[PDB]
Amino acid sequence: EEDLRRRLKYFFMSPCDKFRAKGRKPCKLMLQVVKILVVTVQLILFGLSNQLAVTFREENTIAFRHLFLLGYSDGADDTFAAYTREQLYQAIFHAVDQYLALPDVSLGRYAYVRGGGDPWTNGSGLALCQRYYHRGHVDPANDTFDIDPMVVTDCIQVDPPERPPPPPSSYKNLTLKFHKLVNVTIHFRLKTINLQSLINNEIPDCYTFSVLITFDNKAHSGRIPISLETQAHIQECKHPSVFQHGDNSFRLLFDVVVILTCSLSFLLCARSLLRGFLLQNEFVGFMWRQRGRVISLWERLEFVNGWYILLVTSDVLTISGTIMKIGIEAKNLASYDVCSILLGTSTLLVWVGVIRYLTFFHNYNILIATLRVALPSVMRFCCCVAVIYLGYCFCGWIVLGPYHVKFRSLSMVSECLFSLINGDDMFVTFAAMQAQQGRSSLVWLFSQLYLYSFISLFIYMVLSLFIALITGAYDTIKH
Amino acid sequence: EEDLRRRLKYFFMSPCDKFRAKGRKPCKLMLQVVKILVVTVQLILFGLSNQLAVTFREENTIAFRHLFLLGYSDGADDTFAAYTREQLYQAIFHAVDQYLALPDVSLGRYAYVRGGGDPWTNGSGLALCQRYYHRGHVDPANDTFDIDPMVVTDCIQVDPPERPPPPPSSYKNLTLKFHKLVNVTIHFRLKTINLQSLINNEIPDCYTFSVLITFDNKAHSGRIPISLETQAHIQECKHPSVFQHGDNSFRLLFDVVVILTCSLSFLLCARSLLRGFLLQNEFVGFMWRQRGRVISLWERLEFVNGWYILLVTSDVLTISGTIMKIGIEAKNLASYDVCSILLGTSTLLVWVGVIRYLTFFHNYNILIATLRVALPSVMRFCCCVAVIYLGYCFCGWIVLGPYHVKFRSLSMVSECLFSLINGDDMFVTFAAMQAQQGRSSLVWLFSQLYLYSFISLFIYMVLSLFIALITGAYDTIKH
Amino acid sequence: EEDLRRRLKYFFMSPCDKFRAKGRKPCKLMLQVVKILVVTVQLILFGLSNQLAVTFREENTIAFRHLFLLGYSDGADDTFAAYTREQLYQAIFHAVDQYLALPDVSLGRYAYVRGGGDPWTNGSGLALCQRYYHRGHVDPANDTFDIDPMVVTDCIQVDPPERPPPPPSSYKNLTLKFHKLVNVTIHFRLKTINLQSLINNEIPDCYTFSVLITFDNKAHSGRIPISLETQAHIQECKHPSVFQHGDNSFRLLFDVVVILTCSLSFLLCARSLLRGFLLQNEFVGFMWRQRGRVISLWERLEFVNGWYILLVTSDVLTISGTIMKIGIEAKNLASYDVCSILLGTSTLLVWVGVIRYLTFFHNYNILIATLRVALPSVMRFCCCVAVIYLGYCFCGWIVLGPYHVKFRSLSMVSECLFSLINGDDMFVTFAAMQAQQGRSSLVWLFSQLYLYSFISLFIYMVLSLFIALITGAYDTIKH
Amino acid sequence: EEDLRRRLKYFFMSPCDKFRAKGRKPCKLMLQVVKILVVTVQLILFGLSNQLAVTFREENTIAFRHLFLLGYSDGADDTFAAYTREQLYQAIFHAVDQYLALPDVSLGRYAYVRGGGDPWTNGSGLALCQRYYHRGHVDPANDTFDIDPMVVTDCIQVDPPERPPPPPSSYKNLTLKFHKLVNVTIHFRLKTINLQSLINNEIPDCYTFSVLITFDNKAHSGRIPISLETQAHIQECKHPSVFQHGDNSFRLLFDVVVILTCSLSFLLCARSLLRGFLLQNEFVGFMWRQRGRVISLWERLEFVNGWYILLVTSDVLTISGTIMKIGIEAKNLASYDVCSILLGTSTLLVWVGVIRYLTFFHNYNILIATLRVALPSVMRFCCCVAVIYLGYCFCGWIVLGPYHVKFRSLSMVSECLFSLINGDDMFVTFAAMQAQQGRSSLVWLFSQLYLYSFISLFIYMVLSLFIALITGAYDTIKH
Ligand SMILES: C[C@H]1CC(C)(C)N(C(=O)CN2C(=O)c3ccccc3C2=O)c2ccccc21
Ligand SMILES: C[C@H]1CC(C)(C)N(C(=O)CN2C(=O)c3ccccc3C2=O)c2ccccc21
Ligand SMILES: C[C@H]1CC(C)(C)N(C(=O)CN2C(=O)c3ccccc3C2=O)c2ccccc21
Ligand SMILES: C[C@H]1CC(C)(C)N(C(=O)CN2C(=O)c3ccccc3C2=O)c2ccccc21
Repeated sequence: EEDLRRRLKYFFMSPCDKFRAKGRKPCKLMLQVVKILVVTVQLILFGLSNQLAVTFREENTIAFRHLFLLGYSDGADDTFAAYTREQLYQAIFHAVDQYLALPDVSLGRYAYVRGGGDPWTNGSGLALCQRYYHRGHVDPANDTFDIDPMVVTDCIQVDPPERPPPPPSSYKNLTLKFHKLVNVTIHFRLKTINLQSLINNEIPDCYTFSVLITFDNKAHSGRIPISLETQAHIQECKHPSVFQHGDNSFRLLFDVVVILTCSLSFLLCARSLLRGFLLQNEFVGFMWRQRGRVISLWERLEFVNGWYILLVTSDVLTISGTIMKIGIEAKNLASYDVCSILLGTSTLLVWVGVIRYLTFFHNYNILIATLRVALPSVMRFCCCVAVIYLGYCFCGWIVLGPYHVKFRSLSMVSECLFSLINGDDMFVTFAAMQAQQGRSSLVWLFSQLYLYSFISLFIYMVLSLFIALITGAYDTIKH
Repeated sequence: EEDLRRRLKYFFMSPCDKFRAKGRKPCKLMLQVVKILVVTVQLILFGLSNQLAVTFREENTIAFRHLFLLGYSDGADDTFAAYTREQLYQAIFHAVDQYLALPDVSLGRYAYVRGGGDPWTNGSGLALCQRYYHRGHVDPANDTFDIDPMVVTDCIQVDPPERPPPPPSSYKNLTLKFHKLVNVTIHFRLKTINLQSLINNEIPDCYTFSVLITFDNKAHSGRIPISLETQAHIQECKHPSVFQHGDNSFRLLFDVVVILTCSLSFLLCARSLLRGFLLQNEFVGFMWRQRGRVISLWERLEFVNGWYILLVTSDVLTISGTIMKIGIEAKNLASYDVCSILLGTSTLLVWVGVIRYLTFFHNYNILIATLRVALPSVMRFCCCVAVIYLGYCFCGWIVLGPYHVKFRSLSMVSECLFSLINGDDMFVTFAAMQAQQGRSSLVWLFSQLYLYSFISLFIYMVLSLFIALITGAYDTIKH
Repeated sequence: EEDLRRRLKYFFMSPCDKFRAKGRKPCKLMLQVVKILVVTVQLILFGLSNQLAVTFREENTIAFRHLFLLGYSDGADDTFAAYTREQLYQAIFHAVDQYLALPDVSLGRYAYVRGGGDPWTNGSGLALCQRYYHRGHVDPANDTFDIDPMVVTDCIQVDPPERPPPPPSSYKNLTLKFHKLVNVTIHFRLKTINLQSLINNEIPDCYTFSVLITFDNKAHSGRIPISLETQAHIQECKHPSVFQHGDNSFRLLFDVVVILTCSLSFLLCARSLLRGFLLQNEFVGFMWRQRGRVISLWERLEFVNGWYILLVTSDVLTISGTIMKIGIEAKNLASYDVCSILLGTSTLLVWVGVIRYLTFFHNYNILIATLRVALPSVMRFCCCVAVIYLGYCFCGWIVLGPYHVKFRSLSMVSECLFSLINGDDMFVTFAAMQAQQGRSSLVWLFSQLYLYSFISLFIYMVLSLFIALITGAYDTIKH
Repeated sequence: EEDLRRRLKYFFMSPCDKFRAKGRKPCKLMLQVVKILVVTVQLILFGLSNQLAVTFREENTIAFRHLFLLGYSDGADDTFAAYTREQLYQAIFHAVDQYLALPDVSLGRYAYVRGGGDPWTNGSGLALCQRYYHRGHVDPANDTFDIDPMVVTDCIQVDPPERPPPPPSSYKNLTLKFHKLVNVTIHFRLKTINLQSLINNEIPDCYTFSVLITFDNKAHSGRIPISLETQAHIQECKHPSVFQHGDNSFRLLFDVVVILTCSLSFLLCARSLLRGFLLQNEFVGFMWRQRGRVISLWERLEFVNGWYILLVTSDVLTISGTIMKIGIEAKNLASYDVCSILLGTSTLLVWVGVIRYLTFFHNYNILIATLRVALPSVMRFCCCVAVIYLGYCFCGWIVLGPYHVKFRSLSMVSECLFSLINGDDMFVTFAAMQAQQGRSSLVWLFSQLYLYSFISLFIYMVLSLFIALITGAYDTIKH
């Protein structure tokens, strides 16, 4: 072009040649490199306290299983059930016994709670609740049973005695009515003070676990799976100043620098997008003032650089992350999962920002941009393969999921089928069927035809096209 | 052609251009898309009740193992055997004890049965039966044992007492003759009322399990594998109307709509095949009335589009499915396995029907129809590879199957060999041999040569040709 | 050529065109197809009795472990050891106790033996033998221990009482000297009558197992691995005629037909090789009597057809197999392992004989003979890769084998490294190192560099060349 | 060139043609082949004694776990913890009991030690030490706990009585203060005489293990992982001459020959590098005395052959190895790990020296040197893929490592992610998430998106380029 060709060309040139010609020093360049190191150490420094929370929550859960389940070892979370009446009674009584004699037996430190919520009365702590049918008279031989699903909640409340008994039982009389039994649910919460947090030196981590011991009998199959689930609940409990002076200032000073580096890069990107709008206002130099080529103004949408849009997306996650971290570390906030996903995806997307920095010798972008050539065909190919995929996925879910371990949900089917097309647990899937060889042989004989067809189709007949697309894009890009 | 070129061409054109030119609105197009959603939700809605049946059957089996096997935990179904006389006695007596004291101990609800069948006399319920040799005098040292395989069936009948004993034992005297023992088989059936079926609200699921506890001693190897197998048997047992009004109408109204959608599509396909027969009656315009080209009438067989034939095949499975579902849900039918395979294969084949819908921009069919180009060569290549495959399959079955876990049947060999050529449990196969390194070292040394050769031949020397065929078809199709 | 061109060309033409032109009916063709079915059913019919022998031997071994090892369950063959003196004593005494009270407790039928061999005196049956040092005075604190490796064999003989005690102990006084102890070895043999062999109806299978219970203390590591090994020993023991009339004639009549079919094919191949020698006697028509081309007489070695040589090799295995089978089934022979390898390799090599039959449309041999084109380059490439392979194999054996499970022998290294280059147990190898992260961190840090380098080199940088060779041969063969 | 073209060309010619023309006999050639056999048998002969040390150390550790841990079986090293106060007490007392009654119970031979070090007083042997907080008053309900991390070390000393008690307890009074407990650490060392070393006949291996039984309670999670770690410590203890005459001379005579062969090859390589410097002194024949190509003197760096440089690097490891072996075998040195890595990498690098020998028919180097062509592009491609890799690696470490087994450290993440891109434990990673489906569903839903994206990106979209680079180099090299 005549007038603005210099500015047109200068926008798309590489940073070295752009810096060699005109403008200012590459301050934008360094802050991106600094961002990568700043956010990754932030990510890890968050990670130290992150896993400290999860290990504490989980190990407490593991500890609760070895107190309030009679005969549970570390192994068989599933396949831990009652098969006998007195044995289930013993399971239920063991939980209550160990709840009553908790501070005697336990290694940690678990304070009880008085009943504020709905499963508890004003005073109670442990509260085992029989979900059982309102109407019921089951007897397989003779007629008339008369059942309707109305769950009556027989809750038996009990709270423990403290170490000094004031001078100023019940659950031993418990009967379940096993023919009418939907389940038994032992609810109790335990407050604790997490003393693991003295590596980063934030002692105020006063947890409250919510133990749900569930004797689940939704099957009525003579087998009542016994399980123990915990919900945490975290806030402070009065202890300021003991050995906390530096870390409160340092970690505060670190994340504000992350915020500074991310905001400074976000501003410099905002300036880069600000340039984007002006070019659109040129309208391809009004067709060079010649009305030439008959331009359709669709490529004008694809014109603007996406790497900046990705960079901004990653920034938002970083800066949203750091405010979540300042909150969760030094204030009333409590959700590590969200902050971890945020800072993690932020670092994932930031580290791939180096690819943007890699445009030297005009040879990296031959290897990188083959995906930009392929993606059109890969998208179109992926549809038809996914179409077949969902067929096997929906088929194997309902047909094989009843009889087998790996297909119990569409998630697991979509995991298993995906692990199949690369080849892991490919024999184990067929090995699940060896139990079904002498029971529902049509399901066994179907599953062979299913698994052979599925992986023969995708590992050979379909993957090869996907390799041929990506290698075929590499064949075109190198010319 | 002159006259029917328009109709000739109009048949093979895509639905968009076909609709743009002449004919009617695309009602056929929408009903195929509706079919996909209608049949998949049908499939899943069947799936809810499907796994409810399998979980109930299986968990009851698991419950029976923990009652009627002395020392069985969830783990080691195989490798659960008696090794000692009194221990086997205890195993046999434990089953009978737990049968006698079943409604006391059990968590579920199991009603007994009176002896109608052949292993039971008129009154009996539990019936342990010694299969033992008629003639036998085995004694490895001294001469003359005189054995012939005539199994004498010493059955000891016993039925339990109900909770009210009328005012108006034996099996404790049991002796097996272990040198002559073929096996001991404890048969008993238990009736139950499946109360798990109140999610879909069909309470009438009155099962009758047939427990076969088998002390299998066909080996005479001082180890008698103890196992427990169950056959279900399902029908109703008198309870109409309690909370069943809507679901009886809704699920009935859903599958008839599936039948309507499948039949309407089947009719519209019948109209599409009806057009097929007319072209055949043209006979390639009697060679354009010129006798030109010398047409052989083989391509005339390949002329007609198969996607309709696949669509009809999938319809049949859907409509046969839904009538099986209406039957099994509402009215005395009982085979979930068949209906699941039917509706599942129906949905598998229906979902791949979207590929037929995908013919836009003339680019999907470049990726899809490479298989139609390749299949000629892939079929011809597959024969020679399968020929070699069966060699290793028949060889490894008889040679390695005695000594190892993965080759105990041609099915498992064909699974293992197939998992090998992609690479799963490839080390575990060699790891099975490490026991055989100090016993039958020729079998070990053979198996190395077998497994190396087999996977070196197929993963490298043979797979590469299959990749080259499919990629080679992709090389030809894109021109 | 002039005279013998017809015979020259007629030799190499396909069987269809060869039969169309001149000669006789294709009797050679059918007998090869018949051979495949005849030898495979032979193979399987041998296989029925083959695994019957192995299952009996192994299950008896499993039974011996559950009698003569105190606390052994099915699981942990390795990692079953004594750690305490009295516990080892109990282990040793349990074996002897259970040997003394064998026919009381056992389920099978085990007759004892009187001492003919070298570990037994004239009369003894069980004989526990302490291998311990002649000189020894070990005491880590103080000086002078004076040890030389001369194993003194303190054998304590004991044989059991029969059910009638004649009117006309010791091992309870046993002391091991654990500081001087090399091991304790309990030897005893048990005769049995294998009654599993009444499916094929050959009752005379009178086994004699040789139980070696070894308390191996070659380590002196405060842990003495307890293991039990068995050698079988099989011949008849006087019982002719009870229900044996047909099977003795049928199986005899089957293998002689296999011998007939193999010998007839071997003769017809001998006739095909007989033609081979005549052509050599033509000497390429003495250069057409023109001295043309300057022929070097190396291609004359490759001239003669190899498929016949393979066919003869496979025949020899079949016919050597069948005579081994006639022997082992109906005579004093006893080695299933050799016959299984023989008939198995025979069937493996026979089934690949169909490839020879597949030369139709001149298109199978384009897919098959690409290996004949590639093998020159594949051999040359394989050397350099194997050269690197043995480097990692010898390195990982001595360096990683001490610390890890998968590298304990060059066999296992060569299995593991080979399973690595396709990708199975690739994470488990790295997972073995996680124990060594806090002990010998240089070995851990070496093993990372080893396993990364090894599989990065072979899965990517080396396999790709092997794929490129085989695909590159396919690129050349199709022209 | 005119004058030195002969010497220029003669340097780069193959050994056969170089030997055919001028110079001396190929003594260099044979000694390289001899080196391969000499160093590999050295490597293995070292390996015999190498694993003898590791097996002894490890099996002793295994033995210590079965003495000084109450209820530990071989299985669950992790997931072996105390959950109850008295149970932990019993765990602690069991170690001390078994320490006091060690020579009674044990199978080996463990002499005690008197307290020289810092955890022991002048006389003590066993010394259990409570790491507990100086200040502490934790009580989740009520206010004011006042904790500072100052670990007070309450060590309770106790040494055992010898077999003669002289005519001229405490730890039973032990109390932990479990609310203030950081951990309990039982330290004791055991001297032993390794009698396993009489295969190579070096009896003087007098070990001293340092048992650290750690009741680690850094979590305060009501679960105190119990573990047992051992550090060895090896030197001689007075026993010269019993049956040691030959092996002392033979193994000495073997490694000096290795040193001779390596030094002779190192000298001959020094002569090969000596030739390298002369060519540099020619300065590309002063531009052929024509000033022609304007040569940049970078290719001047590349001229000297790398395989020689690698050969000398591998020599250094061999000769450093052998002196370490002479030392560790026949002198006061003690580090098998370093010598194993040294001789192992030496043999790894020596065996790949055969590739250097393989330059015959000018066809091996077409297959080998494709990596020298590819490495430029492979390096450049590897950067961008590693950039993405570290994104997933740092992301999955902190996000998934808390909740899962395979991501607990960046090492394990880098192992797991690498095993993913070939496809092993690809389903097991997704199977770890099935616990997290009902707890932190955002982490579960993130991990799906993570694992799908990561392996879909690398197994398909990225690996294909790496295959295309290596196959693309093979495409260029064959022309
Ligand atoms: C793995 C990547 C490449 C490609 C085309 C091979 N491909 C499939 O083969 C089928 N397929 C799914 O339908 C799908 C859905 C959710 C997770 C993973 C997958 C999955 O593996 C697919 C389909 C959808 C999205 C991504 C992909
Ligand atoms: C897996 C697909 C592709 C191909 C050619 C690689 N291929 C084999 O390599 C050998 N092969 C069998 O003989 C075979 C038989 C039954 C189930 C699976 C297989 C199996 O993997 C084969 C052979 C027959 C039918 C399908 C296939
Ligand atoms: C597996 C086949 C193909 C090829 C070239 C990839 N290849 C290797 O990569 C290295 N390699 C051995 O050194 C080797 C030795 C013994 C068993 C298996 C192998 C083994 O996998 C090799 C080497 C020798 C013989 C066969 C092969
Ligand atoms: C495995 C080889 C080939 C290649 C390019 C596929 N590649 C990766 O895909 C990513 N990658 C790492 O970042 C990496 C770092 C440390 C060990 C293993 C790996 C690893 O697999 C990589 C990256 C660095 C060094 C070697 C490699």
